[PDB]
This record gives sequence, C-alpha cells and structure tokens, in this order.
Amino acid sequence: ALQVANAIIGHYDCTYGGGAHLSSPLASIAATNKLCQSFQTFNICYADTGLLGAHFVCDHMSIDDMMFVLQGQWMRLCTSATESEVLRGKNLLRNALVSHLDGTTPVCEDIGRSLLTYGRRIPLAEWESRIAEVDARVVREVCSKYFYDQCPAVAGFGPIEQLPDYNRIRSGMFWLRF
Amino acid sequence: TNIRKSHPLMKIVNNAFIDLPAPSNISSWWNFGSLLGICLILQILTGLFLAMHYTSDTTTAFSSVTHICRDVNYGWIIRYMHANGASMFFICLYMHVGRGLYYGSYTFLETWNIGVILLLTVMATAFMGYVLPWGQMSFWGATVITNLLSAIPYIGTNLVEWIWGGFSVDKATLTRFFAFHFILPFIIMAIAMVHLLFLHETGSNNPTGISSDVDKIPFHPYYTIKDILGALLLILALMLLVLFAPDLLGDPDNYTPANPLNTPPHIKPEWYFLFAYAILRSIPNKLGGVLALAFSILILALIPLLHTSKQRSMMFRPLSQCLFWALVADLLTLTWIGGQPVEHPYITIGQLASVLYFLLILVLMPTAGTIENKLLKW
Amino acid sequence: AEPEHDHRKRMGLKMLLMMGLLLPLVYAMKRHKWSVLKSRKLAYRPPK
Amino acid sequence: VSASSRWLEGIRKWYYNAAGFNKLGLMRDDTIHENDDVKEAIRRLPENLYDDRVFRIKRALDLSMRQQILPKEQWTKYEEDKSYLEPYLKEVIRERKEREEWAKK
Amino acid sequence: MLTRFLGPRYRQLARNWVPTASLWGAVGAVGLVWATDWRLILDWVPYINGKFK
Amino acid sequence: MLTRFLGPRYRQLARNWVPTASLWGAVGAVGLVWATDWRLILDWVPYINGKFK
Amino acid sequence: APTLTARLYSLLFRRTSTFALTIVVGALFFERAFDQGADAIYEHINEGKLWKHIKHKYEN
Amino acid sequence: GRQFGHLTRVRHVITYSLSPFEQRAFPHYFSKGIPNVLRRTRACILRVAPPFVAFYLVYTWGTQEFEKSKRKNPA
Ligand code: HEC
Ligand code: HEC
Ligand SMILES: C/C=C(C)/C=C/C=C/[C@H](OC)[C@@H](C)[C@@H](OC)[C@@H](C)CCc1oc2c(O)c(OC)cc(OC)c2c(=O)c1C
Ligand SMILES: COC1=C(OC)C(=O)C(C/C=C(\C)CCC=C(C)C)=C(C)C1=O
Repeated sequence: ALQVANAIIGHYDCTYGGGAHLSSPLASIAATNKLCQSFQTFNICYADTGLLGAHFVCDHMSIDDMMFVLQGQWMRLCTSATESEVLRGKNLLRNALVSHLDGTTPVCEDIGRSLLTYGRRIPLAEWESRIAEVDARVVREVCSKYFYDQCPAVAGFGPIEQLPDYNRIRSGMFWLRF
Repeated sequence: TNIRKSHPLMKIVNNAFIDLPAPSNISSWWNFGSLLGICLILQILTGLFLAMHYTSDTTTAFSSVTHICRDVNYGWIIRYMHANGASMFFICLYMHVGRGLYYGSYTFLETWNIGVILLLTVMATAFMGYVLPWGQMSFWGATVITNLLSAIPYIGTNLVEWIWGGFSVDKATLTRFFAFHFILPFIIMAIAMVHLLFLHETGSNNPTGISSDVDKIPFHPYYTIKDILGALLLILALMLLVLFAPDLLGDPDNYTPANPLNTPPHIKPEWYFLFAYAILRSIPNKLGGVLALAFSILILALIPLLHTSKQRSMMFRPLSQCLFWALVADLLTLTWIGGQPVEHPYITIGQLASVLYFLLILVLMPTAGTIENKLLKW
Repeated sequence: AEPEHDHRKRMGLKMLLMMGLLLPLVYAMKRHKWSVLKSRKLAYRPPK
Repeated sequence: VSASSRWLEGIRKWYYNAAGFNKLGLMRDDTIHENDDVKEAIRRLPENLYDDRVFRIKRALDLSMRQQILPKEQWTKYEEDKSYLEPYLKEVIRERKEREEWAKK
Repeated sequence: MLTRFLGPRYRQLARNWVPTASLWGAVGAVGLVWATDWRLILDWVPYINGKFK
Repeated sequence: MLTRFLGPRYRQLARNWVPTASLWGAVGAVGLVWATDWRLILDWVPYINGKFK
Repeated sequence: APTLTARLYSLLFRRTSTFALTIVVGALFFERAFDQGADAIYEHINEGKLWKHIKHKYEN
Repeated sequence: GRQFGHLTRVRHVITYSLSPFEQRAFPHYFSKGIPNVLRRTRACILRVAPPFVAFYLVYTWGTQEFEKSKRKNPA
C-alpha cells in the first residue's frame, strides 16, 4: 500500500516529456512552476525498520514551495485519497514489478535477496493478489499510520537557507482542517 | 504555490508575522514591541467601551465616570483596565526606548525617529485622557500643560487661548479634549504601521549588535510563542494592578471634582511624567524650563549623531554599560524628585540630576565610546 | 467609595489560580518549540 | 622595553577581558558595526577569512541565544586576536577619502 | 450551472470529508452552547447546572 | 565633524543656490504674512488696508 | 500501549477536529469545576462576612 | 523586504537538530539553570548595581535631611 501511494506521487525530472499534463499533482505542479530539477519517492527497507519518504534537487529559491507541495500530497493521501489514482498507482506497480524482473540478473538478485528477507520467493501472482487488495481506504489507513503527525528525519545539503525550519516541517505532517 | 504567500492581503501578514526572518537571538528586551501593540489595542478596546457611557460636559463628566464604576455592568474593570493599561503603556515605552538606547537600535534612523514621534503622541494622548474624568488633577493638568505653549514668544498666549476655547479652561476645553483623545490612538496606530514598515526594511537588531543574517529563524513559531508568553506576563502585571491595587499608580485628588479656584497643596503628575516635571522646575526661568522639557524628550533624535563607538551594542562596552545604568538611576532619581515638594535638599539634587541627564547623553557617553575605541586599538 | 471591592478580589483569586496554571503551561509550549534551537549542535567543516 | 607600555597593554588586556566578546569566541573585528566602509571590507575578504568570520558570528549568536558562554580554554586570547579586517578597512577608508578630496575641487 | 464537480471522484471526496465536517459541526454546536450559556440544551447536561433544583 | 562638504566646489554650489534660497524665503515670508493677516507688516503695504483710517 | 497519554492521543488528539471537540467539551466542565472551587475557597476564607452568610437573619 | 534564500552567503556549516517530541522542554532545569543565573549576575553586577546604590544613598540622605530641616531647636 505504501508503494501504491509512492507511485501516485511518483518521480520527476527535467527531461520528462509533457510536464503540465502528468497525473501526479506534485510532478505536475513542479514541472509547470519550475519547482525542482528532480524528485523521487522511496521506501527503503531494513530488518524491522525503514525510510519512507522522498528526495528532491532544486534551486535555492524553491525549497519551501517543493516541501509545501510534497507534504500536501502526503496529507492529501492520508485524509482524502480517491479510487481512481489508487488504480493508477496499482497499475504503475504491476508495470514496475514485471518490467524489473526482466533479464537473468534482476531475477537472480530477487531469488537471492528474497530468501534472505522473506525466507521464500514470493511469486508474481502473490504480489498481484497483494496489489489488487489495495483501494483508497487502504491508502488512507496505511499512509495515516506512517505519515500523519509523525516526526520526519530530514537531510539537507547545498544552498539551503530557504529549507524550512524543523518545527515547520513537523507542522506539515498533520492538517488543522482534518 | 501557497495561498499564504500570494494572496494580496495575506502576503502582508506573512511577510510581517510568519515567514519574516528574525535573529535566533533576541532576548526578552525585544518583547516590548508586541507588548506596545497589545497596550494600544487594550486602550482602544476599553477606551471604546468607556466612550459608550462617558459624557464630555463639565456638569456631568465626573458623574458619568462614576456611573460607569457603580451602575454599568462591569464598568469598573473596564475603567481601571484602561487606567492601569495607560501606566502599562508607559512601562513598556520606557523599557522599549532603553532597549533601543542600550543595543544601538537607533542606528535605524527612520524606525527610531518615528518611535520618537510615537512617544510624544502617546504622551499627548494620555495627558488628554487624564483631563476627561474632570477631577482636580484633570483641571490643573489641563491648565499647566496647555500653558507650555505660552512660552512661545509673541504668539504663545493667542495659541493657549486658541486651544482652550476662551480665556480659561472651560466647557469648550473638555468637549474637544474628548474628541482629540478619541482620534489620536488611531493616528498612533497608523504611525505604528509606518514604524513597522521602516523596520522590516532591515529586520531586527540583536543583543550583540552584530549582523544576524548568518543565523535567522522564522518568526513563526518561535516569536509567535515567545510573544504569547510575554503578553500573558503583561496580563498578569495589568490584572495584579486592577484587581489588587486599582489606585496605586493614580492620584486620590482626582476623586474630588474639578475646582478652578483651588489648586491642591500636594499636586504631582502621573508617575510617568515625573522625570520631565522634575527637569522643568529645576530651572527658575519660564522659557528655559519649557525648553529643557522639550529637550528632555527631543534629545533622543540627537543620540544617533553622538554614537562614537566602533561597536553598535553596549554588550561588549563596560564603560558605556556603567554610564547607561547611571542614566537609568538618574532617571529614577528624577521621578523621585518629581514626587517631592520644591524644598531644601530636593531643589539642589534635582538640579544636579537634570544637569547629569543632559551631561551623560551629550558629553559623557560619546566620550566613553571614544575611550573604548582607543582601548581596543580602534 | 468602592462597591466593586468584593467582586475584584473574587476575580483576583481566579486570576492568580488561572495564571498559576497558564504561566507554566504556555512556558512549556514555548520551551517545546524552542527545543529544536536550544539543543542544536553546530559543526564547521571547511575544505583542505 | 617600557614599564609604562606594559602598563597600557595591561589596561588594554583588562579591557579586552571586560568587553568579553572573546568569551563567545569572537575576534575584535567580528564585533565591528556594519556601515558602508565595513560592508565593503567584508566583501573584499578572501574565501577562508570570510568563512571563518561567519562561523564565529554563528557560534556567538548561538551562544547569545542560549545565554551561555564558551569553556575558558576556548576563549580567544588577547595576544592571539587577529586584526584580519583592519588592513582592508584602512584601504576602503583611504579610497573614499580620495573620492571626497576629488569632490572638493 | 455547476456540473464540473459531479462524478465518481467528487462523490468519494465528499464521502472522505463527511466525518470531519460532522465533527466540525459538533465542535461549533458545543462552542455556541458554551459561549452563550444556552439554557435550553444545558438543562439536559447532568452536572453543568448553575440554576438550583 | 562635517568636513566632507568644505572645498572650492561646495563654495560654488552654495553661491549658485543663494538667489534661489533667498527667493524661497521671500516666498515664505509673504505667505506667512498673507495667511495670518500679519497686522505689523501689512500696515506698511500702501493699498492692503482692512483697518479704516 | 497500556499508557494513558497514548490512549488520550489515539482517541482524541490525533485528529484536529476531535482535538478541538475535546477542548470545547473540556472547557464546559472546567468552567463549572473551577467556578465551583474558586467560589468555595473565597467563601471559606471569608467565613461569615458576606450577605450569603448573613441571609438567614432577615426572614422568608 | 528580506527573505530566506536571499539573506547572506554561508559555506561549510553543519547544523544538527532534534524534533521537539524527541527531547525535554526543561532538560536539566535547576541543575544547570541556577549555576548560569549566578554566572550572568556576577558578569553584570558591577555595571548595573553601583548607580542604584548611588540612587539609594542620595534617597536615604535626602529624605533624612528634608525631615530634620523642618524641625527647630534654640529660638
Ligand atoms: C523613541 C524610540 C521608540 C519608541 C518610543 C517606540 N519604538 Fe518601536 N522600535 C524602535 C526601534 C529602534 C526598534 C528596533 C529595535 C531593534 O531591532 O532592536 C523598534 C522595534 C519595534 C517593534 C518590533 C521589534 C521589537 O523591538 O520588539 C515593534 C513591534 C515596535 N517597535 C512597535 C512600537 C510601538 C507600538 C510603539 C508605541 C506606539 C513603539 N514601538 C515605540 C524605536 C521605538
Ligand atoms: C474610543 C475612545 C478612547 C480611546 C481609543 C482611548 N481612550 Fe483613554 N479615555 C477615554 C475616555 C472616555 C476616558 C474617560 C473615562 C475615564 O476617566 O476612565 C479615558 C480615560 C483615559 C485616561 C484617564 C484614566 C483615569 O480614569 O484616570 C487615560 C490616562 C487614558 N484615557 C489614556 C489612554 C491611552 C494611552 C490610550 C491609547 C493611546 C487611550 N486612552 C485610548 C476614551 C478613549
Ligand atoms: C492640544 C494641545 C496639546 C495636546 C498639547 C500637548 C502637549 C503635550 C506635552 O507633550 C506631548 C506633554 C504631555 C509632555 O511634555 C513634553 C509631558 C511629559 C508634561 C509633564 C507634566 O505634567 C503635568 C501634569 O500631568 C500635571 O497634572 C497632574 C500638572 C503639572 O503641573 C504641575 C504637570 C507638568 O508641569 C508637566 C511638565
Ligand atoms: C521584526 O520585529 C517584529 C517583532 O519581533 C520582536 C514583533 O514581535 C512584532 C509583533 C507586533 C505587534 C503584534 C504589534 C502590531 C501593531 C499594530 C498597530 C497593529 C512585529 C510587527 C515586528 O516587526
């Protein structure tokens, strides 16, 4: 479900064709208003913990706007995610999973890695079953669990004067309207 | 793209109160600016609710104020909140000026010069306000302070009678003093905005007097919350005074109705005029005494021209620290003398304190700054 | 001289007790936010 | 070689310690008032001296907020106080006064 | 004419915001009742009783 | 200390602006006299006479 | 997870509307309990003295 | 008219911060707090106090002198 939600927010860079019309509200707003060079969402997994969020690269006068729009998307998905965009995220994940397991090498990695982490190979038909179960209610539940009113870890490098203060990043993790 | 950032009205609020880069750094001495704003709206709000029941005629003015305090549902809190808020307004003013003097904040010429106008305007407003309940202190307060104009040669008499409405303080004097006292806080409010506009051009000074662009923090949430706490202390200080000692800072003589035939034996200003009062009466000359009074407050506008030091703040200037405190204690001395009768020890020590006030600012503090420069090989 | 006398002292006790709650509470609110700055650590790492 | 110049130096060291900018790890030239002469001298400073200056001022404004002070070992010793801004400032003052001499003619 | 905002997504978006809008009404009702000391409603409330007997 | 503004050019610049500053004083004197009906000066003026005889 | 600040947060503080509702409901019951207490303290520190304690001397 | 991202130039400075919810509002409030106020007092007493005692002496003397002057003895 977190991966579905991350797919809805997606990725962007400056070489993506057609910016304005992209489905992701973040990617669309970032392209139109020249808010960044790139962003990526991620879900890095370790044993019993991980790092769930995003990274971006932008001009010095754009960090505030980027952070605002990113956080708004997290908040939107917690509170008011809808059926149609969740289908799009589901589809993006089926397409990512299948397109990744393509070649001897990524499949061999997946056999090797999966037996260390899950102790089985989880077959492709199981993932599809797990993807299919995800709807808007699941995205709202699962995003709220990890994102809503939680303390982020934040890392900043470069021209970062306009990087919002941590209290104001913390305040971006809930909504007063909800 | 933020609604907070681009909406033509919220823009103004955001660039003043939310996203405004402020020093990491500024102490409790920086709380008095917001506290003056709180004081301004407190006085506006209570003053409005007092205006709803006050009548500005000589026959009835004392009666209306006591009608407020006895008959009007909770008229007593409103009246004494107003009275003690005016004194709160002065405690905050004096702290705010002294902070500016100490920390070299006067180097913001326009902000400071507008501040000097704000001091004079709030002084004139509060003089008018005290005239309104038409007690004994009201009448002679109105007499003496209006008569200061009579020291302007050739035209001063015509001027005093021009603002009086006739040959003496009368029916005409009180009705216009209500009108002047009503509008002037709104004029003050407008000048407070221009004061803030000139300030935002530079942002704030800080305790070190060193530029703080290297370490700015957003006004919200840090100085929004520090300001709330500071205001809650202001409410304590105010509500201690209205609820436990409502008349501590006023005069009992203003509880007897005005009487044009008898000036009381004991008469002194409101506590916050006592230093300037002490300065004027230390001079046994009409023109010189009022010229010294004008100069005792208008001097603040010379302070930027007399800054000799290669540092802005007094934080790293011990000679100047000593002489600053000599200035505060001398001002405390002058308010003590203001409180006392014009008799033997008090005449001389008040004369010496007057001289010291002007000598400290004009001569002794500029020389301290040069010595301090020379000691740092500067 | 002062018919309000008993009412002002009643509100005064309420004022003191309220302020005895609100002053430490707003203090904690202000300290909680100032936490991020008051415990911050700086390092200077210039090249070469 | 003078007892009296050692005396003036000892009053100066006394004043230095009393001033107490060294308690925050500041140098003298960190504390100077930023006028137009001074802002230009700062502009003229080489990379290393610029970056050292900002950190010292950062460290001081940080301490001044905490209302705390450096361990005594880390106070700037008066003898070790580098007058790093002064030569640039003298040159900026020297250039302005030349302009003002030309404006007179 | 308002037909822009009629379709399956806006139906879901309204459904999501319904518990919240209900709770903001519940906030405001009690807040009005508390601010005015609304006698009609507060007579029911089993411990808030300024009127004797 | 004001010694910046002392030299041959500023002496010429003051000399240039003197007829103008004189005329702006002459403007302001008459304007004050006119606005107040300054009795002291206007008694001299051979036709402006509101007081009889 | 047994702890009470946790269940206070989980049930009431997590949502801002529930947070506001718990404040306004909280303010109603505080106003009663504080005015009950602060009057009873003021009345006890002034044992007879007030017209509430004098009342019974002059009849029904 | 000053905005974050336009203030000044800073290079090579790392800032470590903690969340408000990770840390205490009153970390070591009396244990470190009291030693500090005493240190701040020591630092400033010689600059602040001596004018106010100088007020106090002139106050005490002035009140006393005024009191004594409005008494007679041999007349
Ligand atoms: C004669 C000097 C003076 C007077 C009187 C004065 N101001 Fe100021 N004020 C200043 C200066 C100088 C600053 C800049 C302080 C600094 O940055 O250190 C300032 C700063 C402030 C600030 C914001 C920063 C701070 O210091 O808290 C506010 C708000 C304020 N003034 C409002 C007012 C109000 C309201 C009044 C009363 C009508 C007033 N001031 C009276 C000179 C003064
Ligand atoms: C909307 C009109 C209004 C405004 C605004 C106003 N007041 Fe007043 N003020 C009054 C009236 C009416 C009275 C007379 C009642 C009274 O004496 O308390 C009064 C009384 C006073 C008094 C005499 C207090 C006393 O009773 O001894 C002072 C002092 C005072 N005002 C100062 C101020 C100051 C300072 C401000 C803010 C710059 C201000 N007022 C704002 C209408 C106003
Ligand atoms: C329409 C015309 C207007 C509004 C003219 C306004 C002029 C206002 C002034 O400047 C703003 C003024 C208030 C200001 O002077 C600098 C004060 C600090 C003066 C302090 C003052 O108080 C007194 C006072 O309060 C009294 O009563 C109890 C009686 C007084 O004599 C015995 C005085 C008095 O002798 C002085 C000097
Ligand atoms: C950059 O420094 C500033 C502060 O930091 C110490 C403040 O706290 C405030 C807050 C001031 C208030 C609430 C008074 C407003 C006055 C009127 C007449 C509406 C302002 C504006 C400011 O500029």
